[PDB]
Amino acid sequence: KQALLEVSNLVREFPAGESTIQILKGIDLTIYEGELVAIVGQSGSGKSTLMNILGCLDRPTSGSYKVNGQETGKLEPDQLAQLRREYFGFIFQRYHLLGDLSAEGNVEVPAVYAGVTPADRKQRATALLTELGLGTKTQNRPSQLSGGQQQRVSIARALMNGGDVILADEPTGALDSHSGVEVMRILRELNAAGHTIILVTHDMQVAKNATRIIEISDGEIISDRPNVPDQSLEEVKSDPDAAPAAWRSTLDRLSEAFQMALLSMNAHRMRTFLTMLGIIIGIASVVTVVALGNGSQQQILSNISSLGTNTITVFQGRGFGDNSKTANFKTLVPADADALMTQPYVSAVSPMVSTSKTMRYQQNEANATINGVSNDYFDVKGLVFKDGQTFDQRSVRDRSQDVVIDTNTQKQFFSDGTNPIGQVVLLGSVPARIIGIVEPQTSGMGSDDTLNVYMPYTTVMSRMLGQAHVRNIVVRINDKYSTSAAENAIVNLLTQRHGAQDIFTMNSDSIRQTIEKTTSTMTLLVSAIAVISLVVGGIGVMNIMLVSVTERTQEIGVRMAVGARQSDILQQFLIEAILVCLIGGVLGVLLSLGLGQLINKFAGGNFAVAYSTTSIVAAFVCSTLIGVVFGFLPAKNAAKLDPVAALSRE
Amino acid sequence: KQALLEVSNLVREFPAGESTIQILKGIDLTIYEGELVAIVGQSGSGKSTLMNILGCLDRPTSGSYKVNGQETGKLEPDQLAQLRREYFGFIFQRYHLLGDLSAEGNVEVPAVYAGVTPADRKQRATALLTELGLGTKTQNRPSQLSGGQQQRVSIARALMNGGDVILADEPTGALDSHSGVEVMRILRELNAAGHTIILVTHDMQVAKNATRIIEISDGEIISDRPNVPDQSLEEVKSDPDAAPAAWRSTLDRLSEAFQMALLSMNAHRMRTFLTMLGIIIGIASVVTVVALGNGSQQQILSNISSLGTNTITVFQGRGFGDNSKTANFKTLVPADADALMTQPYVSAVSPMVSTSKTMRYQQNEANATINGVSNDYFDVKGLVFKDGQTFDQRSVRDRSQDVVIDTNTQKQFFSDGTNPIGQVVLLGSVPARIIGIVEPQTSGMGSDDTLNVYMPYTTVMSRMLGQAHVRNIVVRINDKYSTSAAENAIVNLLTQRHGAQDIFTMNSDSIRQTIEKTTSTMTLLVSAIAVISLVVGGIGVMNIMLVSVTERTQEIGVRMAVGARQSDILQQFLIEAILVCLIGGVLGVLLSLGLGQLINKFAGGNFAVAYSTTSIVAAFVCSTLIGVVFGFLPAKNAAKLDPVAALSRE
Repeated sequence: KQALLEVSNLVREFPAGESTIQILKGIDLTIYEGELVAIVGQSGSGKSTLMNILGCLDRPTSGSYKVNGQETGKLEPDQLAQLRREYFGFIFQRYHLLGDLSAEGNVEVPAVYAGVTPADRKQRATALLTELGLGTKTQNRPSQLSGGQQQRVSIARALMNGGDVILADEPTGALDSHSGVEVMRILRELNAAGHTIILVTHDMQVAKNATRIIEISDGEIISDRPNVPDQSLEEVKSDPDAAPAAWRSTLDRLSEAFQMALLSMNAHRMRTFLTMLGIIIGIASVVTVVALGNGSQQQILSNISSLGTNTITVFQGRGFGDNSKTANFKTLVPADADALMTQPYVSAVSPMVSTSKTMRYQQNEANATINGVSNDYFDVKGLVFKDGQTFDQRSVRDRSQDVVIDTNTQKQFFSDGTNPIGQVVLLGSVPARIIGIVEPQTSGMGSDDTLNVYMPYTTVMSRMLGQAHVRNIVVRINDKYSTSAAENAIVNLLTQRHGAQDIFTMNSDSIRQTIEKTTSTMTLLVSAIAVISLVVGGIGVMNIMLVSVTERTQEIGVRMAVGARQSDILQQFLIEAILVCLIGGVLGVLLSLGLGQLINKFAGGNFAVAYSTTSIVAAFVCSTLIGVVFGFLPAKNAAKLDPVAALSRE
Repeated sequence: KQALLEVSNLVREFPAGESTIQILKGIDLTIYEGELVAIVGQSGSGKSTLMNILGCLDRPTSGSYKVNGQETGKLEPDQLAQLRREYFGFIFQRYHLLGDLSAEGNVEVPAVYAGVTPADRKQRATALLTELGLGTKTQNRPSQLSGGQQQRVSIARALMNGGDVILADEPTGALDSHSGVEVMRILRELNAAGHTIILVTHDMQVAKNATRIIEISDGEIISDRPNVPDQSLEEVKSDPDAAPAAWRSTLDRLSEAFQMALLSMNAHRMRTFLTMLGIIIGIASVVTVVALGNGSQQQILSNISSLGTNTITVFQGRGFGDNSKTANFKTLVPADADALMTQPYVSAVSPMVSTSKTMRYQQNEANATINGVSNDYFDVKGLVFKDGQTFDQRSVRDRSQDVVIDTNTQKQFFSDGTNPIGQVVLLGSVPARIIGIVEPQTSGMGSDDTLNVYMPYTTVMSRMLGQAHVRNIVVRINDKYSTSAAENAIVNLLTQRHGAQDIFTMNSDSIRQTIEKTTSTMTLLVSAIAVISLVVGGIGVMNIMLVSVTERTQEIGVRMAVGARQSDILQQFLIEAILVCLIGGVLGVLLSLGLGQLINKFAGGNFAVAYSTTSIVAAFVCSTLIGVVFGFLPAKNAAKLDPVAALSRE
């Protein structure tokens, strides 16, 4: 028949100085189930390398080691991990425990990396910890336990997956005489229950506890020989301790990884909040700058929407410097607008003049801008009437005091819901009857904020201003038929009619396009100086995750020796980085929101901030990608660690 | 007389569960110089607490401990540090060494904090390491040494400041039988030389190496008693080992802190380059943005530097057409300039007209801008003549073909060094003789470009263009009067002289002023989106330093135990952060430079980058301040650690 542990011709060469050295010189050994073995030797003998190979933490590399008939010489890390989970459990001199978890958690870890019900492993965990006398200390964390207590914890952990072969590296080397007697007694009782126990030690008095003492020096076994410890008379073995034993599952273990990362974040908070804080600052700056640019383009377009579509406007210079030069040198007259009206390219034309007067309705008064306009004006500027009607050509000609108001004026005087149409307000000293209401241009506030009122320009000029000239003339170019050449033919036409070239011309579509270009581009470059430099300046996640790997290299080694797959470590650290970046992106979004509603307070009427709902989705996605990226290299470096070198590193 | 170590009724309490517990009950001890003492007890007895107090790492809270007649009960941390450096040296179970330093360095550390010459301490370090058999291993790092070898290193370290009282925790607890005999024999040999040695242990077989065995349980000494070890005959001495005992020094401690921070940086490289890298990106982005803005303001001012200082320009005209229906409406005539000349506010006036023609000198062809101007023109635009003279009022009147050239045209045709004055080139079909050379408006060597040439405006209008009108008229404002009132009187004046308001005017000083305002504030905002978001988003230095304090807590404890002052730890980590920020702030400056010389290629004439030499100084200063700010909190957290808790944390 075949023994459990079958060692044939193990040669382990570790290279040193462009040459190889044999730490194991061709050892043959056979250990059957249930046997109590102490491998004893001095430092450099090869005892601990031999144990590493026995524990499937290392390969022969020349020879054969068969665990229950399975050769490990060619096996790959996850296969050796399988053998660890099924057959082996470990105990170390300094009794490595996870400072984050508790006793029950440390005990659970091996069950976690195997397939286990989270309820069931709580049952076995608390059960084993109770058998070993820690029942009251179940919830204690390693910093809260003594040396002996921690070593008993790691015993329970080794027994979680059944402890078929328990490998103890100098288990009493760290702790005192009493807890040493207890650890040794617990092991001997476990062997009495049938556990194969192999303890490696440099102390002969320690090796006395075994029934079989193998002695190793300079990579060869010099002695192996039966032994009966004398304390078997001391301990009659009264109180019995017997405790022997790609679709689907990656969901389950990935969930486990989520709680591993989550509780590890909860353990270390301050560092989570700082690394996360960089990303909060980053996403906040990104969304703040992008949304500020979007809202400022939107604002300055709706603020300049006072022009309209396909509208060429015609101005004058000053012509002042005296009040005689007013009636002299102001040459733009409504006759010019009438002339423009008969042109083939003009769909609509209006003159315009304005004055500020006190608008009174009943007891309420206010200050309003009164705009003398043609009845065509609402067509050219593109205003749509909420309720009423415009004037007529008849009413423009007859100097009607019919008046049109905008939504803001309705809000001012008629807040009662009383229909303003038909109501007679007074503008200055001139009464007016409201024939219509207009919904204005702007999206948000803007600069208006101002009460607009429209009367026929004839009535404003004659009844109010007392002037023969027009402030400016707006035209809607029909068909968009040579929209630029219309402006040119307009200046040619009025320059003929005037004595000289008296008139400035302003193209609305070109002004809008220029504003959109400049705002869009500068929002792009400023937002790049935010995004690229900041979020890319959030590499610190990578750095802190690298230092988190170097920190936990022992934790990683213990995880692997307890049966962690490389995939399991990688998923743990990727899920940690991903989760930190995701949550810190959510807080970056919220900081950007509240910060933006703060920036709406500031005096800029040109500055507004508009949050694109597809820049928020892009924010979450990009933050999570920062997690998956930086973010990656440490999560892979951890899973690629050598569990031997990882376990012994300090 | 009084013995070295005098303990009288020391009671050491710790709070447990909202109540106090006595770990040390009233203990009396007297240890004279030269005694070999083993304090032996089990875990919880109070033995290691008693040692901590003996080592001046902790205070009794009840009672007295006098080191050579000096009560430590009320002493402050730097005072206890003094006593450590003067009297004590330490040895720990796991033989704590600094993985960064070598054997010689670890041995030096106590001498380092004791104010010793690096030459002298190198001698004593190598001497002690040779005495203990490490002479060949002198340069090895702890990772390169065996357990016994490392413990021998820490022995030499304890002997550095003289090892009057050597306090050993379990010295053999980590290491095997042979190296145990070696370490323990070395101790007995040191006591033979007169070293007071106190070794605390949980193992009686270890305690028997001492001549005096004190035994302690539940905070009291149950036994104290002489002992003669049997190994005194087994150890015969063939090699007696006897090695017993203003403005200045703060600069020394800063030098040491600089050296060790530097070597620690050299130890961990990837961490350093990543931590820096954020600040390299940050400083690069700030200096790039500010220098881009300064250079773009520099260009957009030099692009509008085609105007003068205190220079009002007068334009007109848009549409094409006939000689009748267009040229009749061109009202700018040199007569307008003559009228302006007699005004009190006008220092100089020139009209201006331009045409592009092919300039030929000998075999060279080129294309030049030909500017009809008044002889006053160089006065108003502020051009200075490199060599020759301007025209005369007679030559302007007489349609002279005398011509003035700028530096660029000289560079083109006369690159032979041939004096251009007197030479006859031809402009188009019109020959001209050069009477003068002008140094242009350029700020920088990329602004100027095109070849300017100036003839009297009369000659250009009549001989070339065939037009009666002037493209525009430039006016320099005398008295340095109000340029706005100048515009007002100019527009009134030419508006009266013309039929109507025919003329547009540009104020040069106001345009320049506006460009400077908007560019400056704009770049301040964008550079704030760099700095505020980036360098402040470079908190990660603080985080890495903070976890670097965590990882080094044992290193910090050992340093304090060898005599480190809190100030010394503070200087170490604060100087580390400072150097991390400064180095890489310089690399951020260099990255910004190279990026700027990249942007000088790929960018147009509006984008240029000009690096202010007072923005680089500000870069170094600000980076170092980021060090002194963010690095501080960790550097303080390290210096405030309890050496007891720091040593036993893991």
